[PDB]
Amino acid sequence: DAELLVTVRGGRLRGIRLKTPGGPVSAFLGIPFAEPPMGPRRFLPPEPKQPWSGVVDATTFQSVCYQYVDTLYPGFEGTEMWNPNRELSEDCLYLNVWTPYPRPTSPTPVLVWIYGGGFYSGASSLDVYDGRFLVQAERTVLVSMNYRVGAFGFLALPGSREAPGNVGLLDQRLALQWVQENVAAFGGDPTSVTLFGESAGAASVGMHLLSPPSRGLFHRAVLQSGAPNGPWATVGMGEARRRATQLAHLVGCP
Amino acid sequence: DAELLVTVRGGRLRGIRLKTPGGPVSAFLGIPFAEPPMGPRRFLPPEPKQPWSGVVDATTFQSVCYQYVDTLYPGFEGTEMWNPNRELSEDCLYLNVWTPYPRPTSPTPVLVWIYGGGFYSGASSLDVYDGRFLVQAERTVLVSMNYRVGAFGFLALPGSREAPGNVGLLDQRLALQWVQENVAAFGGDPTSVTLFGESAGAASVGMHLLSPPSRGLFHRAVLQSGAPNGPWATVGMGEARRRATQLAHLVGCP
Amino acid sequence: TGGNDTELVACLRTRPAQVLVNHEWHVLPQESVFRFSFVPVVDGDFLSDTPEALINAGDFHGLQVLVGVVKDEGSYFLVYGAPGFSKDNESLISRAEFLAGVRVGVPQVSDLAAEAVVLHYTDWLHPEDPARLREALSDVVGDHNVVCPVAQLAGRLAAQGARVYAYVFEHRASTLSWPLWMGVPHGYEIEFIFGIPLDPSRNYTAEEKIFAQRLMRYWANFARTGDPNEPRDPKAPQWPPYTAGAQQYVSLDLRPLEVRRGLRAQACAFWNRFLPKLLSAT
Amino acid sequence: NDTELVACLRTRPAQVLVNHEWHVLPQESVFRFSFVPVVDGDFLSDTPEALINAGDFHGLQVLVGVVKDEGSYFLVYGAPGFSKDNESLISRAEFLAGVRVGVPQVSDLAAEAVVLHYTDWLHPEDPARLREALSDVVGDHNVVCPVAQLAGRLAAQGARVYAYVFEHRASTLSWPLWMGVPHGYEIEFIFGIPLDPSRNYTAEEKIFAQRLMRYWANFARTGDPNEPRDPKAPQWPPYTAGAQQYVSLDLRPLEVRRGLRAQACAFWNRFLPKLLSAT
Ligand SMILES: *[C@@H]1O[C@H](CO[C@@H]2O[C@@H](C)[C@@H](O)[C@@H](O)[C@@H]2O)[C@@H](O[C@@H]2O[C@H](CO)[C@@H](O[C@@H]3O[C@H](CO)[C@@H](O)[C@H](O)[C@@H]3O)[C@H](O)[C@H]2NC(C)=O)[C@H](O)[C@H]1NC(C)=O
Ligand SMILES: CC(=O)N[C@@H]1[C@@H](O)[C@H](O[C@@H]2O[C@H](CO)[C@H](O)[C@H](O[C@]3(C(=O)O)C[C@H](O)[C@@H](NC(C)=O)[C@H]([C@H](O)[C@H](O)CO)O3)[C@H]2O)[C@@H](CO)O[C@H]1O
Ligand SMILES: *[C@@H]1O[C@H](CO[C@@H]2O[C@@H](C)[C@@H](O)[C@@H](O)[C@@H]2O)[C@@H](O[C@@H]2O[C@H](CO)[C@@H](O)[C@H](O)[C@H]2NC(C)=O)[C@H](O)[C@H]1NC(C)=O
Ligand SMILES: OC[C@H]1O[C@@H](OCCCCc2cn(CCCCc3ccc(O)c(/C=N\O)n3)nn2)[C@H](O)[C@@H](O)[C@@H]1O
Ligand SMILES: OC[C@H]1O[C@@H](OCCCCc2cn(CCCCc3ccc(O)c(/C=N\O)n3)nn2)[C@H](O)[C@@H](O)[C@@H]1O
Ligand SMILES: [Cl-]
Ligand SMILES: [Cl-]
Ligand SMILES: [Cl-]
Ligand SMILES: [Cl-]
Ligand SMILES: [Cl-]
Ligand SMILES: [Cl-]
Ligand SMILES: [Cl-]
Ligand SMILES: [Cl-]
Ligand SMILES: [Cl-]
Ligand SMILES: [Cl-]
Ligand SMILES: [Cl-]
Ligand SMILES: [Cl-]
Ligand SMILES: [Cl-]
Ligand SMILES: [Cl-]
Ligand SMILES: [Cl-]
Ligand SMILES: [Cl-]
Ligand SMILES: [Cl-]
Ligand SMILES: [Cl-]
Ligand SMILES: [Cl-]
Ligand SMILES: [Cl-]
Ligand SMILES: [Cl-]
Ligand SMILES: [Cl-]
Ligand SMILES: [Cl-]
Ligand SMILES: [Cl-]
Ligand SMILES: [Cl-]
Ligand SMILES: [Cl-]
Ligand SMILES: [Mg+2]
Ligand SMILES: [Mg+2]
Ligand SMILES: [Mg+2]
Ligand SMILES: [Mg+2]
Ligand SMILES: [Mg+2]
Repeated sequence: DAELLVTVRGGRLRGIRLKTPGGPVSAFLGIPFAEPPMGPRRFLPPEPKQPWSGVVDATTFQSVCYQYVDTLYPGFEGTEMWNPNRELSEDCLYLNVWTPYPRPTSPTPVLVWIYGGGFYSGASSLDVYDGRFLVQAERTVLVSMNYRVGAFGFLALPGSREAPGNVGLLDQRLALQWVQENVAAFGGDPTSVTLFGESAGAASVGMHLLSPPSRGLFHRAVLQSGAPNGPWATVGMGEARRRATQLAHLVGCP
Repeated sequence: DAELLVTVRGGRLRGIRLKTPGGPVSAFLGIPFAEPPMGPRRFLPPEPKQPWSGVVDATTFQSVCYQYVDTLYPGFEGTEMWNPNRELSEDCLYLNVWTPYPRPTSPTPVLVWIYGGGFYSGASSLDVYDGRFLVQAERTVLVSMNYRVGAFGFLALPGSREAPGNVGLLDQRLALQWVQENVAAFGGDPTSVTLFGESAGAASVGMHLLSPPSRGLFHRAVLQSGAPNGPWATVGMGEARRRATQLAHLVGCP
Repeated sequence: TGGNDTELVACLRTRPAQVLVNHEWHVLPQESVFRFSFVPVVDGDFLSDTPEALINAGDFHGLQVLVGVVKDEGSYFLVYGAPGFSKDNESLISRAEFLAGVRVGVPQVSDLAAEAVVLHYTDWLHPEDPARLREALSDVVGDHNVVCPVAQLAGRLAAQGARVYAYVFEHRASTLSWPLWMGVPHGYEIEFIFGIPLDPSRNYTAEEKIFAQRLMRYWANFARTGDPNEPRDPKAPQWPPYTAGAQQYVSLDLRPLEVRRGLRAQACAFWNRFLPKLLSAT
Repeated sequence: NDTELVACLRTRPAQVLVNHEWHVLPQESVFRFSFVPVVDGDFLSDTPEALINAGDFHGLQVLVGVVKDEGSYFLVYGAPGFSKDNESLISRAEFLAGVRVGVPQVSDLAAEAVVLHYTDWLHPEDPARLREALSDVVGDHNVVCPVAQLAGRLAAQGARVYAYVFEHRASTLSWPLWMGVPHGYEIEFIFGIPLDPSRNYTAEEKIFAQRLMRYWANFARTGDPNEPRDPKAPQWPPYTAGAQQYVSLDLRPLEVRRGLRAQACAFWNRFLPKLLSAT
């Protein structure tokens, strides 16, 4: 009750009670960590969310980043479970925190989940990513974030300041920076954050592993069915410029 | 007993009765099928043996064609069972016939053995190649011949009337011609000849399948652990000159 | 002020977001499965060099890593572009469909290079058995894209100071909606690691809830201590660390832990060691 | 100059030619011999591989086979760290060197491909595996796969072809145990040598040789090794290029097996010459 009101560095939050068969869990869903990457900020690195007045409504997942929605087998569970379950919006840089209900009196290790999706799709809100059972079972704090996908996350004209590539990865790093500064308000221990992610989420984990500015934001890493060195997970500079120029041609841009 | 004097187109022969647990066969060992390939005839194709007066002692094996003698493991059985067991000579174009003791009253099929040893060694008089048991237990006619090995049968300067090459194969072919003309004198059927051989002998049989002038001289083929198409049984005309002209240089010629 | 690159992006920013999505797949260099248009770029900024180069030359003492794959990585992707494949039949492809499937699964690769794939992956006693070829293509795609990349990374972290644990996830969810021939497809361990079977509405079996409670414990433990095992339970089946020599991993399924050696060692020598050498010398 | 040359060789005594014979080999090697049949256009119209698939083979009966361990004999004549007098437990370093001498006259990349397929990447350092592996390299490259190529091409153009693998180690064999059934050690049995009372063969080997002598002369008689009508024993099926059937010549009865080292000869007969002619 008073366990559902929490103040992080940029303002107050109101979370929700999630029930499980083992007992309840405190959840804070849809916390802004970046200013909306919109208009002139499309394709640019994310900027930290500035502070806000009042209490943010953190009781349900915020929007899904704009992505292609798969239509091979319409209405079929094996494909729909990976499709967006919120509205699409470029305004999507929000993260979620699950924490054991009796907020741990001692600092708990924290797991941070990076969803996969080929770098073109995915959302932290999918039912298959619900952190409530992992928290209630192992009494650990769990965080997940959205990050721009497709052209919005990874279109690149290498060398230019206006579309520099990899901003989806930079969304992820910003959320890791948010955990470092704020997870301690939910009972988490910033000195024990474990990254984990599946498929392109796993390749993402690999890259924070190999990027010195990310490597102070986590202590250990879990890679499920993916690696940064796979044939699909990176592209050359010349090839990225070649695909960005073709997208602009197909869309009418001289 | 009287079945040990037999007459081929070249003249008369005298053979030996040989012993088997099952009972005797009668053999003719060291029949001259070529004029000795030596002096000016070294490297030249074989000529057919001029006919002879008197009776040829065909009772022991004749000389072994000149060859390298294995010194790797001295006295070792597995090594020595392949080494020559008769004096080396270039005078070595002799063949042998085994035939069941009461000579077959009807024409019986003929097995022709071609020994192996990588075209640099081998002789028809090795103990492993002894025909008495196959001819006694199965009442076929067995023929085996000696053919020139090493430089003596395969140095080639392609294009010259002086070392046309393959003369060791021409030796085998001359022997097969011999059995076409004479195996009837021993109870054999010239229309039912089966070649068999091992290692380079299998390679040789294979080459007789592929050289039209040999196809009229047999009807079936068994190839044991060898084939003409392997990587070691053939060389190109350019490699043959390269290897021929190097021996000559390694030996003081020009 | 205009230059030309700034021109390009300024225009792209005027398009509605939907307009950009509806042309995304159209920029791929050729037909392909398990390829996506806009992925991380090796630009020298975020990634100082290619991920491969960074791995080979990096020092990883002080790091614990937990990695793994599912039994059938490739099967899911085949139905999105490989000839003859569908969720709705047996996908018993022909040989010519198989050879064509290899050019789609391994795009951007020479004729000689795809011969070498056909060499490794066909059963030259049964070159045309359709079931055998379905599994072969499933292995080509899943090996090339997931397993051998993972196994390459894992051997190198381990050999260069990391402390690595590896699994193969090989349980097929009792609730799985994909067809049987796909086996345990890409992404279908996630349910269990988040303990979804614990959700009363999803109709998982009782033994399956135990399995998820088990798996959450391995994952929590690793988070907690960099070691999935339990410290005070020595007599429980130990998960040994993957090393480049012994290449040990465990099988995660309903049976107690089982140790195996070699993450498709024979295949991954082709993909990680020989194939690169072949593309260079031709 | 050509006739000038041979005349000088004909004046050299025969033994000196034999002395220098192995020196003319191009690149140090194993299972390679200096003076072999030349493709001259006379005796051999074209390379054997060409003659083999545009040939006159319909109506021809052929019997072809290999021994179980074709390669072992040759490793003691060039391969590093081999001998009949130890276990030949080579290092990876020695294994690599032996590939370049087992498969000589082949590009650096081609040799990488051999190492790729015959190494066991769980146990790349294990000496016993490396030993038998290098045995298989030399055995497949030189004997098994050339035989397997010949069989199926003849079969495909209408030869009746029978194929065996001989896998019985003579109890007399003087070569060490790790050589298995070496090159050339089916011969003694095909020739009935076990029947010689001077020799020390088993009673049970005596029946074996009589069964082999029966197969070989059944073939010479009739083009079919099979005991005519005899249904007490398994039939020896002819080798076709599809089913690829052969028998095991063993102290046990005929086992009919399919596929004559198929995955290996795919490499040796098809992929390797592509790699060679593209680098
Ligand atoms: C398994 O199914 C696949 C996929 O086909 C899809 O699912 C099946 C259950 C059927 O209901 C299909 O109608 C459905 O699309 C089969 O492969 C598919 O075969 C069809 C032919 O029936 C192909 O369509 C053709 O496309 C060409 C142009 O390429 C047209 O000219 C034709 O007139 C026709 O429309 C289709 O492209 C193909 N799909 C793929 C991905 O290759 C597959 O044959 C089947 N397997 C077995 C063993 O039957
Ligand atoms: C048996 C009989 O009644 N008379 C033979 C007579 O047939 C035979 O002549 C040879 O017959 C064979 C048939 O198998 C070939 O047609 C021979 O031609 C060739 C060959 O290919 O074998 C031609 C080839 O160019 C020659 N090679 C050279 C010159 O380098 C060889 C060569 O001369 C060899 O000596 C053949 O072994 O011959 C054809 O000459 C002769 C033996 O040659 O003997 C009679 O008794
Ligand atoms: C197996 O034996 C070979 C052959 O060497 C000979 O036979 C041995 C029984 C022993 O008596 C050696 O001294 C003989 O020279 C070994 O190959 C040689 O080994 C020696 C020293 O071990 C070395 O100096 C030579 O260079 C080797 N020859 C080469 C490399 O061509 C081989 O090492 C033995 N293997 C094992 C595992 O003992
Ligand atoms: O105009 C519509 C266009 O649509 C194109 O579609 C191309 C193929 C269909 C899309 C597609 C999906 N997939 C895998 C699907 C998700 C599986 C996945 C992928 C990566 C991951 O990391 C994870 C991890 N967790 O989920 N999962 N691959 N391709 C066509 O070309 C054409 O119809 C047309 O151009
Ligand atoms: O893992 C991720 C990485 O985070 C680094 O840390 C930087 C953290 C920055 C903020 C920060 C917070 N804190 C207090 C920690 C709690 C102390 C604690 C622990 C256990 C307890 O029981 C109690 C009991 N009662 O209070 N308290 N310190 N700094 C790492 O250095 C790097 O190794 C790693 O990669
Ligand atoms: Cl306020
Ligand atoms: Cl459906
Ligand atoms: Cl507590
Ligand atoms: Cl679900
Ligand atoms: Cl940064
Ligand atoms: Cl890479
Ligand atoms: Cl000895
Ligand atoms: Cl009779
Ligand atoms: Cl040439
Ligand atoms: Cl040349
Ligand atoms: Cl630690
Ligand atoms: Cl088949
Ligand atoms: Cl079958
Ligand atoms: Cl350690
Ligand atoms: Cl195992
Ligand atoms: Cl494998
Ligand atoms: Cl002399
Ligand atoms: Cl030898
Ligand atoms: Cl080279
Ligand atoms: Cl080892
Ligand atoms: Cl072992
Ligand atoms: Cl009988
Ligand atoms: Cl079998
Ligand atoms: Cl095989
Ligand atoms: Cl075999
Ligand atoms: Cl292979
Ligand atoms: Mg050839
Ligand atoms: Mg040449
Ligand atoms: Mg291969
Ligand atoms: Mg089949
Ligand atoms: Mg190595």
